[PDB]
Order: sequence, then C-alpha cells, then structure tokens
Amino acid sequence: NDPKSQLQQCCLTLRTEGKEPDIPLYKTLQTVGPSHARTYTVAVYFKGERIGCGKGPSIQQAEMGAAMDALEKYNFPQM
Repeated sequence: NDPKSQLQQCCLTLRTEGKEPDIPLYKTLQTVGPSHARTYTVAVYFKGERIGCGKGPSIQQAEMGAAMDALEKYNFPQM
C-alpha cells in the first residue's frame, strides 16, 4: 500500500457501466531537471483534469502534499 486511504475508498465509489473503466489513479512520474539535481513530482489526472500538484524529495512526501489538495480539487463524477 502507499496511496491515501480516502483516495482508495473514493476510487471504489467511482463505478461506470456502459463505458470504459476511467478512474483517477496515482502514477509516479520521472525526475527531470536542468541540473544534475533530482526532483520528484507526483500528479493526479482525471479525464484530462488535473487535481493534484506538489513537489518534494521522497515519493511519500510528494503524495502527502498532492493527496490533501485532491480533496478540494474534485469535480463531477465519472463523466
């Protein structure tokens, strides 16, 4: 496990029939920076709608910032 429990529980509620299994899930990105320095960024996408944004060192820390933000950035259900 690793994702926030609230996010996991919410994913279950998002069920759509007669369409494709579209659900906003977490996916670790790749660290890319101008300097040799490494930067970790985690983003959550919903049918092309961003609802997460937060940068940090470790992945866990990055998830915490974006995880809380996603609560106030939720839009209409499975469209």
